[PDB]
Amino acid sequence: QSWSLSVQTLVFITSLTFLPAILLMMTSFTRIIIVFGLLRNALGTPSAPPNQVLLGLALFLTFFIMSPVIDKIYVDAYQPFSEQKISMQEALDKGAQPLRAFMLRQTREADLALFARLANSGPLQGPEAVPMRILLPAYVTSELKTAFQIGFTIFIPFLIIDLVIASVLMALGMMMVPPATIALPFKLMLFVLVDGWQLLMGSLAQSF
Amino acid sequence: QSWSLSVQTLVFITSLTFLPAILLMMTSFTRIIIVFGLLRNALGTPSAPPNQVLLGLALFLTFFIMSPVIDKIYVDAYQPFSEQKISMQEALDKGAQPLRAFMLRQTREADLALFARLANSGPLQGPEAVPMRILLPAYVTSELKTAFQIGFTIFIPFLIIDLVIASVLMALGMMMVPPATIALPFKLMLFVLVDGWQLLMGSLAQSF
Amino acid sequence: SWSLSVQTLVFITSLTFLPAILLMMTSFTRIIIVFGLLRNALGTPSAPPNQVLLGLALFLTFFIMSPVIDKIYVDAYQPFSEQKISMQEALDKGAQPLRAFMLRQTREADLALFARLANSGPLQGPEAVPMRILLPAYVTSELKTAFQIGFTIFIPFLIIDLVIASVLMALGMMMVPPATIALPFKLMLFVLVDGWQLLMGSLAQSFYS
Amino acid sequence: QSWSLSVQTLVFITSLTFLPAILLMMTSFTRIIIVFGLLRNALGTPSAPPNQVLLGLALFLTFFIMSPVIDKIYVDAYQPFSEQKISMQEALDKGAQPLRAFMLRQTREADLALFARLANSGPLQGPEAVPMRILLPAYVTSELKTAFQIGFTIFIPFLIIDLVIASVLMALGMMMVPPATIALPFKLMLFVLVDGWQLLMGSLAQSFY
Amino acid sequence: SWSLSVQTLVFITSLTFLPAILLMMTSFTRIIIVFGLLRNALGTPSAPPNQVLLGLALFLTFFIMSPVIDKIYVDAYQPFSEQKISMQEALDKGAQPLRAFMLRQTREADLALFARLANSGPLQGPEAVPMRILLPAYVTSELKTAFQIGFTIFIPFLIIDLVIASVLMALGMMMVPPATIALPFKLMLFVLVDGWQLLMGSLAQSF
Amino acid sequence: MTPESVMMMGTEAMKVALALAAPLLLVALITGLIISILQAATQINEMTLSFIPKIVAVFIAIIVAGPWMLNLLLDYVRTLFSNLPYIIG
Amino acid sequence: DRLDAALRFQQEALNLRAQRQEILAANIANADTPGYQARDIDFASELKKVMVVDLLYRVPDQPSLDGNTVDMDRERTQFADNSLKYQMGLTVLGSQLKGMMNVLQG
Amino acid sequence: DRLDAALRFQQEALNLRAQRQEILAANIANADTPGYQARDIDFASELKKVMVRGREETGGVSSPAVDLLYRVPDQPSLDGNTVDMDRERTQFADNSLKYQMGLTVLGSQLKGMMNVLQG
Amino acid sequence: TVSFAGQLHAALDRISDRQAAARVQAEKFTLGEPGIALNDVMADMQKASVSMQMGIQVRNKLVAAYQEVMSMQV
Amino acid sequence: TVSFAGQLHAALDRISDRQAAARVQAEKFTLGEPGIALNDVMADMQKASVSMQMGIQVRNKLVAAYQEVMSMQV
Amino acid sequence: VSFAGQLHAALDRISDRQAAARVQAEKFTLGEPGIALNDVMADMQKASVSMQMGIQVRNKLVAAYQEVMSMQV
Amino acid sequence: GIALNDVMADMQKASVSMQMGIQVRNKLVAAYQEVMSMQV
Amino acid sequence: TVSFAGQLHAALDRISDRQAAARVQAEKFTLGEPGIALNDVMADMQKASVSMQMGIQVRNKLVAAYQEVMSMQV
Amino acid sequence: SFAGQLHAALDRISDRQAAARVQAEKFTLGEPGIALNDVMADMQKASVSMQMGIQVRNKLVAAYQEVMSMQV
Amino acid sequence: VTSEQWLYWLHLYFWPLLRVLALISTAPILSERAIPKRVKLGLGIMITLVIAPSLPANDTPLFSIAALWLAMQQILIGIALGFTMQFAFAAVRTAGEFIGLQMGLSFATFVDPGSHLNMPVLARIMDMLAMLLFLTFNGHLWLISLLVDTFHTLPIGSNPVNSNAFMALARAGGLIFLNGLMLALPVITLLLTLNLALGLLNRMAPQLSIFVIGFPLTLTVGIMLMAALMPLIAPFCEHLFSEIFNLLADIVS
Repeated sequence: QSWSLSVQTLVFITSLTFLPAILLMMTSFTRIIIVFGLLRNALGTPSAPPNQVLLGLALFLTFFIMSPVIDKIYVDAYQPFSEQKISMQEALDKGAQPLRAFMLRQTREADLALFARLANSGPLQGPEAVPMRILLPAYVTSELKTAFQIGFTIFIPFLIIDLVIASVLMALGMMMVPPATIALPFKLMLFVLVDGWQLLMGSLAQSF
Repeated sequence: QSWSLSVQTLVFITSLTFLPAILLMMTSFTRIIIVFGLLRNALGTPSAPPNQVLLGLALFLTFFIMSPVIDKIYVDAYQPFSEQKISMQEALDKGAQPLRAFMLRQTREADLALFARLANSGPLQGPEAVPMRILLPAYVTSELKTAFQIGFTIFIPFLIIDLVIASVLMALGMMMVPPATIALPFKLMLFVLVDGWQLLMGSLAQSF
Repeated sequence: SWSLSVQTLVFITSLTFLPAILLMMTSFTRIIIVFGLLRNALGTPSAPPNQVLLGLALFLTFFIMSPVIDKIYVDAYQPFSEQKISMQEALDKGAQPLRAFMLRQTREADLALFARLANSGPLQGPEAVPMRILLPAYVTSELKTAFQIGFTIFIPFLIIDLVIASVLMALGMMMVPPATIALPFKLMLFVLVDGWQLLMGSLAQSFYS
Repeated sequence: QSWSLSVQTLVFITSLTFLPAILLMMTSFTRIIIVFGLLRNALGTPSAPPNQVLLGLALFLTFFIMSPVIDKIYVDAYQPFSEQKISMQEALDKGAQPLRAFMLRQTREADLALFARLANSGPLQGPEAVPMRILLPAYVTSELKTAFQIGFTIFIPFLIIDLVIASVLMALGMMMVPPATIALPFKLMLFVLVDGWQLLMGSLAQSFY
Repeated sequence: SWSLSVQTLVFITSLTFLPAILLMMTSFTRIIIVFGLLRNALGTPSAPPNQVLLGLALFLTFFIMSPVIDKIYVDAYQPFSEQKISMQEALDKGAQPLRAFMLRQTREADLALFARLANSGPLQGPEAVPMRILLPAYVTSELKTAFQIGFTIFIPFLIIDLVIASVLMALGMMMVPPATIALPFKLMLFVLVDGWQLLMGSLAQSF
Repeated sequence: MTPESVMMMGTEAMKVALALAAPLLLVALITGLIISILQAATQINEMTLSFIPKIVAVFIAIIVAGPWMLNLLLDYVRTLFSNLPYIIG
Repeated sequence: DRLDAALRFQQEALNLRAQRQEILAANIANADTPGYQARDIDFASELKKVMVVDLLYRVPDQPSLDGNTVDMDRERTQFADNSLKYQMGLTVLGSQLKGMMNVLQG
Repeated sequence: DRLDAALRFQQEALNLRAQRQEILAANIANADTPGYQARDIDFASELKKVMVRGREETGGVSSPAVDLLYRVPDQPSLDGNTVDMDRERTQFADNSLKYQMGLTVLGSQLKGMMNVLQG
Repeated sequence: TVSFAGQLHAALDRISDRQAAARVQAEKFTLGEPGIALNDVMADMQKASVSMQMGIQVRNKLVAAYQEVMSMQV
Repeated sequence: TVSFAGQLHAALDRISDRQAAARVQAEKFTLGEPGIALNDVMADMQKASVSMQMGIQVRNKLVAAYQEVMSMQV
Repeated sequence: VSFAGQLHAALDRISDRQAAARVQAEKFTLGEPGIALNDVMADMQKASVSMQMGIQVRNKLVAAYQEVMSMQV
Repeated sequence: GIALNDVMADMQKASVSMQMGIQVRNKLVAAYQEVMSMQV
Repeated sequence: TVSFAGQLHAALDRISDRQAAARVQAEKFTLGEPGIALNDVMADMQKASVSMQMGIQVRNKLVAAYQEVMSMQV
Repeated sequence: SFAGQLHAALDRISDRQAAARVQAEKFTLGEPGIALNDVMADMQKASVSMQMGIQVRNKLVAAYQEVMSMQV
Repeated sequence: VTSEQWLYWLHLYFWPLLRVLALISTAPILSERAIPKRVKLGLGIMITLVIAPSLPANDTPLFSIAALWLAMQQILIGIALGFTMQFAFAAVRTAGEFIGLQMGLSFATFVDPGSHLNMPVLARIMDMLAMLLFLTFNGHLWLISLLVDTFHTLPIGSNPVNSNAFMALARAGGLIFLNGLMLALPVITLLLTLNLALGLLNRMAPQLSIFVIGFPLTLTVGIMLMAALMPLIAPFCEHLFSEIFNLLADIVS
């Protein structure tokens, strides 16, 4: 039943091709990236942190968050395969389980029901048997919703600052003074004082 | 009469080149991707979810929508062809039927009439007389029109929020503030409290 | 005639220039320019994905060039396939219907200019124009016609933005972007007036007229 | 123990692709360009010097800042590599240490502690034993925070000018006069007379020390 | 002289940095910043297209580099054909006019700062300044010069705006925005005095 | 094709734009002028109370004359797209 | 097919050479049969006929007593010549096919 | 000019190889003709000569401007030709390999250049 | 009324019947049926090979042209 | 209930069984097991190579198509 | 006269050489006197070399055309 | 007449020179478009 | 705590070790060592080549993935 | 510094190419003491060095373009 | 025989191709991104195929600095022609943007200069109207003809060059402003009077005017004014094109 070596390396290279899709749709990369983009938009600085810096930060945060899952895959699936204890098929099947559990932990039952009803799947007893083709889109949708929730919540203190400065300027009669120019330095000061970067990364990690 | 195996292999491996074209023009990928892009434009932020996530999600949605057609093709064409019971050409002709029905069910009459006019078609008769080269462009045109119809009404609630916020802000007096900056968090709030993603997938699936 | 090896070599080599024939000798250029301009007009630079528009343009070109292809097949490909006309004469016989199709849609001014640039003698009738003059004249005429069609296409989608901006400005909402409001209305317009059937029919008539 | 020549060439060419990533996440560049991205906002001209001019100026400033680190890497690690007294693995191990020290001195302890806790690392005896996987993102975080601090401080004199000009305009009853256009030339005055560019680059270079 | 293939590789590689040469080594930054500030002065941020301003700055740069191009032609283009000097001695000889020009247009403070940024103590003479110290100093000097020219351009338009607002206030109007009234007067002043040709003449004189 | 045809194209287009925008702009202007003269008569001066009825009036304007605008603009676009292949050059 | 028309002549020549080779070997094998006439074909005329078989009797040289007209020397030379011409036809046909192939390879 | 000059030595050497092989084939063809002195050329001297002064022809019946020297005979023959077949076939094989070497060097240089240009 | 799909089907048929005819001739010659000659078998096989190479080259050219047309941006 | 991953798994497994069968047949022939012929060994080896090359080509086409679909600007 | 004319002339020359060699080969196979196997074989050799030259010229020419069409404007 | 040795060598030289011209023009055009895609 | 850098270093070390072993065996065989056979030398060299090709392909796929991920617009 | 190291690398590569070309030229004239295998090995080594230089140039140019395309 | 000298054909077909393609990439309408790149390249190739055989072929090698100087010369000529042509559309865009800004269409620029919020829709309207007029007057054919004609004036071969000539193109930067003022003038002036009229209304009872009555009235008045002014651009369009063309003819030489 064990695949021949040439078939094994063909599978390995073809799977390595799909790496960005796995990173985006199976890990926590998408939510962190969306929150970072929304935060950058929220400070009034559309291009202050370069895209590469934020992408690297999101990659490192994703690696740290997914370290337990990778450790489980190594210990349970990859290590026996590397010692020739188990074949590639059963190794992949065993490695699917920890990632599947992690994705189920961070999905919403309503989206799972939507995709199950849409795919005309029969009744499924418990979370033990849910196909990956059903779980992946539901997990992606749940990640999108959670990222938007976090971004909308983050948008609040800067809105408070903008409103208070606009009101202070308006009550002085300064009718033609735009509030963005005065608000941007104070947005930067607010984000600096609360130790914003490390606090936001810690909050993103804690939510996973 | 049957083609030689070398000819079958040549045709089979050449036909895989039209896979992106088939997916785009002939399936539900076009409408879903257009609606997703329009929703991204309507959210107030142009690139919040990366193109990769939307593309993968649209692919999964297209597969789930077309699964009955794929099952019909497998029963009619793939299975009896692989068992060496029908030839390749007859298998293709038989398998073109459910896809033709799917394309017809979503095709505007005016599009089909126009493209039959431009192809010199005269006495057409039964809906089962439309050739593939006439049916395909009409289906594409109908899909583009339907996607635009969905997008321009997806735009409505966010325009409502924008106008309400701008009117309240300017009537209150603060006319120097940018309404879109304050409006974006509220657009995200509306999208997450309605379950915009789940309901949008439900609507897109039920559009067929 | 040429040896069979030479004929096969020439056939294989000529199979290479198919994109050049499609772009510089066919109805593809006007349609693709009109589609690009229309996509620029509606404010969605990535809406119908390039592949969808390319497939639609290919099908439109196939439907439009049908009589020319039929005439080429009946006059050149059929006698050549039946060993009645040599390989070096089928090309010359088939280049004439395409030349006629390119001529009708070209323009006097371009023809006069490219007849002057080649220092060629007077061309009293259209029957004395070679391909070296008709090719770029046809290309320039097609470019100008496509740009004219696209630029009259552009007008309503800018009219809507103009009226949207004026209405927004009447009420003092000077900090509201007009493009974001105008895009749904432009989509609504292009939905209402059969956005694609009218454009498809207009382009097809623009060729057959 | 030394790697083969083929493996060494493969590793070198592969690591050549990470040059922008190394520059952004390991050198001074991140703090510089970001500040520039804010300075052009403070002056009131988003156009400002062109983007490429600012990027190249940041690159030159980064090279001048890392000249000591580059020299130490060249002396301790790359020189034995060229003079055949070291392998590629040992060179990679040895050359990173001065850069690790440079990154650590500008790394806030809180961010480093956060990334340790998040990696569940064991008790690190001393700075010298900090893993690079923990030092890199913490350095980037501290870099962003420091750049924002510098930018906010920079935003001060131009805010002073805008407030003074707006107060002068409003005290005279000239309420309908937008003060941004009036205050922009005075911001340019302030940046010219005080020699803003040279002072800012000197301040950045001294800040890294 | 080294290998021809290596010469081709180096030439095509150096062709890539052409925008860098145009921006950092020539004056193009100065004219482009002056044009941007002048456009900001008239109150219309999209009246002449960015393309047109870029091309005008390019033509101005070509003229104002024409003497340096001629010196390059004399010292490098010609003797590379007669083969009295070639490859090394010449590329550097041809770059020497650029060094002279950039020394002329660079302030002493920027050069001093960038020298003390590179620990180059024995830099005593002024014709042996290395390129690493000369380039960013020249760019900073160009930025300062462009900002000064932009402020000088700003002065008359600011005066016109202030005068228009003052007359509006003195005439009794307290709500009319002065920008709408002052824009056509700004244009008629700019055209009537023929601002553009004198501006280019001063820029050419500004070296 | 002739420049006379082109400039006519622009004129008729922009007169269509004028017809589309004239009711809303005129309604807003009339409401603003009425509120201003009432303020002058009553000696009341706040710059925000003139902004309130303007929105309501302009929004009612779409209720009453909106179908007419939608029918006029669609007819214009339909005729333009139908006459497109006859003004080609 | 046009491909047949190019290779028709050499294929027909090769087939005719094989048939005449069989006839000559039959003449050799039946050398000792009393009353056997040595038969042969005229290669050129039959090649015309196929491009656009009938057996011709060989003219006897020496009169034998048993009625056998097969001469060893004549048919041995003809056999060797036919073998050589069959090889030449194979060479020419292979060269034409190889040229048609290298035209296509790429 | 530069590319023409860089590839000129091997190109000229390969042309001279071709002409020398033509001469050797002529010697082999006339190997049984009575009264035919074998001809050959000094490759190095003629190569330098063609290098300094460009290739030239006697007419153009046309022939190169090379000096056709006589080969020293090994052993006498009554017919009166000095074509010794061992010498002819050794020079033929050596010239063959050297021409293949020239082709290899020139092809390597031309690829060594397309590698730079290609992008 | 020309049909490009019909023309491709006709060409593929021509190739497939040529290959099948050569294969059946080899079938009969292996089975020992009289009247079949080895040189004819080899010549027909080589003709079928040439026809298939024709088809492969036309396929390559058509696929390359289609990909270059579809890789264009409007 | 048709899953494309299932069909890919089936084809990959079939290729694997063909390769394993050819390998085991060659293994047994080398050990001198009576009843195995060299011609069949080579024929099955070549069939295994053909199947693997077909799998390679199908994978190449699928990966290329996926990369062209996945790189469009939405 | 022109580049297309020169290419047509080269193709005609190559085809004429190939046809001449083929006709001489058929004449030799016919049995007509005076045609020597030496000349047939040498002419077939020359025709093959000329065909290969034409193939190489076509290959390069196509490569150069593809290179030119790849230029970004 | 001209032999394959000369024909092939000049053919290759022309191909090389044409490729060099194409690459240099591509570099110049890319630099020009980068300059004109600026923001002033 | 599994680290990807450690795994990449281990894979590179394995490739280098296989290459070095093959090179050493070939060098010893050239020097006339008795207990080394030519077939083993060639097979070991081919195995080292296969391993290094696998490493190159994995590096190419990893670089493509990294360049795709780092080209986002966040 | 860095420009100096690049110049040194280019000089070494060109010296490789020149040595290989000179050895092949001397061997073409029939000069003794130069063997064919040495000529071929030197030619291949020069080609490898030149390809390495080309690859390094490509990576450096790509890195420079990626750096210069950032949005400040 | 079978020569086909390749260097001669390459040197004959290269430099005219460089000049034609340099004009193509910058000349208006012929440089618009909507055209596929291959169409532009093919048009340049075909124009060069028509033109080059009549010209004297150059013999300078492509592997020389003389080739670089030639390429720079062709690029300079092409971009100069295309840009001098583009100046007229720049002027029309300026006039349209100024009419629109006096409409009060984009008031956010007066308070936030270059703040990512600007819509010169009138500028676009008159820009595309100017493009349509340029297409009607067959200006592009003229451009191609003048590109061909500059050879007789300035041959491919490296020729010496002048100076103030470049200034002329740079000094053409004045025209964009100078002609723009006139087009506006026929409307801005009346708009000015309208604003003056609004001032008279504000000299009455304080406040209660401007930002509430001025904007809609001035918007409608600008709309109908310049709708009536549309027939006026065409003579000015021809005037602009003639100015650019004869300036090009005078200065290129």
